[PDB]
Amino acid sequence: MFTINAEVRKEQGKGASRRLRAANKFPAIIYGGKEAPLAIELDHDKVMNMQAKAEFYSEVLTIVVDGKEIKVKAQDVQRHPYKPKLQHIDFVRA
Amino acid sequence: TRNGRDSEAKRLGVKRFGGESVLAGSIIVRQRGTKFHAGANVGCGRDHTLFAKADGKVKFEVKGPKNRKFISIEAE
Amino acid sequence: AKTIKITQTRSAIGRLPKHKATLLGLGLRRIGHTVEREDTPAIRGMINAVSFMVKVEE
Amino acid sequence: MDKKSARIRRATRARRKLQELGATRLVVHRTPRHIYAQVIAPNGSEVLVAASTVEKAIAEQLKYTGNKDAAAAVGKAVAERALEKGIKDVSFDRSGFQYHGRVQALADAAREAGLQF
Amino acid sequence: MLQPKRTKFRKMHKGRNRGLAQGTDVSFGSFGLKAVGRGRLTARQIEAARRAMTRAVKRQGKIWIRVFPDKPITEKPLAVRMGKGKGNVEYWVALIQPGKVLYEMDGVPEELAREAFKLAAAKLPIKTTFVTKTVM
RNA sequence: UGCCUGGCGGCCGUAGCGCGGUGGUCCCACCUGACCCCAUGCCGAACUCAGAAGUGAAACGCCGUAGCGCCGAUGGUAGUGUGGGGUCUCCCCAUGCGAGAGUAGGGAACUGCCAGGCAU
RNA sequence: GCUCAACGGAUAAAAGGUACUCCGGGGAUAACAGGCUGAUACCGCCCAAGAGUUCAUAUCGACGGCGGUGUUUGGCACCU
RNA sequence: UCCUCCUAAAGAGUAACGGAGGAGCACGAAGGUUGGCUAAUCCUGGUCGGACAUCAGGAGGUUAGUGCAAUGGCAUAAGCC
RNA sequence: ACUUACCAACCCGAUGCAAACUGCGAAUACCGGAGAAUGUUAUCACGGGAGACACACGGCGGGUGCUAACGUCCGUCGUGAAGAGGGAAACAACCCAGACCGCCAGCUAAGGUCCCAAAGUCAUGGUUAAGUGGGAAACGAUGUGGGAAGGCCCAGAC
Repeated sequence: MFTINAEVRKEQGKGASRRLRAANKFPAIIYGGKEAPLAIELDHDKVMNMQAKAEFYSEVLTIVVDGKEIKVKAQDVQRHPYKPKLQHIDFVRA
Repeated sequence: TRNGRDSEAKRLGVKRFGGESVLAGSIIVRQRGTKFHAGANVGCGRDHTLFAKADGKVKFEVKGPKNRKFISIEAE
Repeated sequence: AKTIKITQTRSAIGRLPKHKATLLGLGLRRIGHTVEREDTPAIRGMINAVSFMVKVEE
Repeated sequence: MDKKSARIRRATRARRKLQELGATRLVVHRTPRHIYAQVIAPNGSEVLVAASTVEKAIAEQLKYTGNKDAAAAVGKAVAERALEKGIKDVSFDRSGFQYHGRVQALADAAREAGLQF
Repeated sequence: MLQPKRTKFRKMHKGRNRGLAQGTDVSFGSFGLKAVGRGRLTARQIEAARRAMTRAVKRQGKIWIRVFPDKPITEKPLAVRMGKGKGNVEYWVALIQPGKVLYEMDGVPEELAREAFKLAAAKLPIKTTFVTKTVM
């Protein structure tokens, strides 16, 4: 079990998403299966420590998003390209 | 031999754009090859200059197997 | 229909030629000139092109 | 390259010409057993008249469907249907078939009946 | 000393060096030396640094070099009242953007490889870090 | 009204290439023959004419298959117009526009006029 | 009918020397000193393979790297 | 002096003693038109015949050709007979 | 005829680079049409009279040079040139701003408010101990503040 909290995003785009990495969050997306894609945001430090462990990428994860649990796999991950950080994670629904 | 040399600029390119209304005779595009081809009411010259054969608004489009850019015309 | 007020805040010394036109198009002249214009889409777009040097009181 | 594609390649320049002219065209299609003929509009989709050696009015009369004396009967038939519907000027599209023998004999029988080309 | 075998053109524009790197991931090996700043490795630099890390592992291991010096660079000789054409090609460079991986190693442990890439880093003009491979 | 074939199109790889299966009453293809029309820089191979004993093998058409092609979001990233700022070879802030690659995914085209054949 | 190719073509027809020189001008433009720059030059530091019987750093220091000074050869043509 | 590419900032134009190359002609067919045709290269077999010559077949798909630089074109060929 | 630890075309997979590579491709700009509002007709044509054809610096996009120069050559915008006033100590070209004249009135711009010198020794909360501020790199170093995890610990840790 790897639990994550989130929030749905009000804003989006370059200006909005750069303000998130100023505030120690970062943006990600949940797509896949049937539904509309969902835009979410995550505490950076939480999910940095989790993705250290290589079970992050094998296992099924559990994103809480306004009460509703969702079960998702880590499909893709953009890193910031020298400092050890994260700029975005794609979460396919399983 | 060293460098130092270039030719004079031949002021090619599109002259009248789509929408623009023309008089028969008007050149629409000068060009070296046929980047554009002639459709309806349009002549390929001998240097592949394309010109109106009728008065009307210029229309660009793509057509055929190879996706070639045709200039044609809508006679008003 | 419904008028708005537009005031020139900063000078147009040393602006682009495009922006100096846009001010003449609003009918603004000097600093702190206030001017009454109808509110359309097309006026709102002038105001956006020179936002930095104007200011809008509905 | 099979024979059908090579014949279309032959035909294609004639036909692109006849678009920009904006012409009504008498298309012909020869086969070893038969011969067909259509008159096709200036736009290039919709057909105005047809004749062939399958359609039974013409097949009853003939000895054999795919020879010169058949084609002379079909070239006769298309003119007499086209002149009813007010079509004098056409342009004879030989469709990649040499102007000669059977296709020639179709066209010369359409000139007899007064269809102008 | 690295240098293409043949090119189209002897001489090249100066260009600029903006933006971030392609070639950010450690693909070939386990560890790697990522650049953090932004400049040019000459070909002599790239070699000096290979000879450091090669010496330092005692030839265990395998080393990959991910960057290649393919821009040429001219200098005028001393006294040349400007003009009279572009200079001769003295030497070659790769351009480096923040995030390019430069060297990769595997077939050694993370004790030794940290020390090898420290000894390389002292020969290069740009600020660098050590990186391990990520699984995705 | 349905099924099948031919011709002329629109459309231009979501439409193609391969792989497997299938069609001959008509149609189509190969096919039979050549003194005559015509033809080969040699050759009835092609083109052409006169035909209808044989065959759907090849070709063509139809059906199936996600092997290769092909199309392809959302988000993020890159870039950049205007205004502002820096530690000013290069970046950051407000704001407007916003790729390419890739990911999910889609996909074994769709559509018109005329002719003929079989079924009802 | 012109390699009138100095190719909008001064004439059909034309090369040198001056330290014996002269006039008009220019700091629009050079030599000398100044200025900006610092490739070069000089001085320093970082890495440390190796030399030093043994031992990298007593003394040296390959392959490379970062600076200072404005001192040399330059570059620029801002001053005269 | 002229032509082509880049520099040139996705209309045109745009400098340097900036980076690369060409021309100062040829052709009564290498022009016109009607009809037809489709390339390089490699593999297999075959008298003299060899890595390389005429013959046959297959793969391949313009990697070819376009009188001559370069660029843009070209299968409806602007290529070949 | 046989073995090969030697170079290894093509194809296959992963991976970079390009002013003169492109099966992709913006922002801007440019051409055209329609529609308000605004601007002393600012557009175009024809006549009379010129000057000028040595430009400079600043920002952005590039060539050249050493991504040297208050260097040089293009593109585009600005200012100076031909522009005073305030700021940047002093400082054509930077920031603010366009002087018809007068006033011993007022409000603001950039930039400022301890004294020289007009205005806060203003308020609230942190940082620095180096006069850092008030000149500079690789590299060095138990300087000091904040943040998020990790290991070890009354079974006695450093």
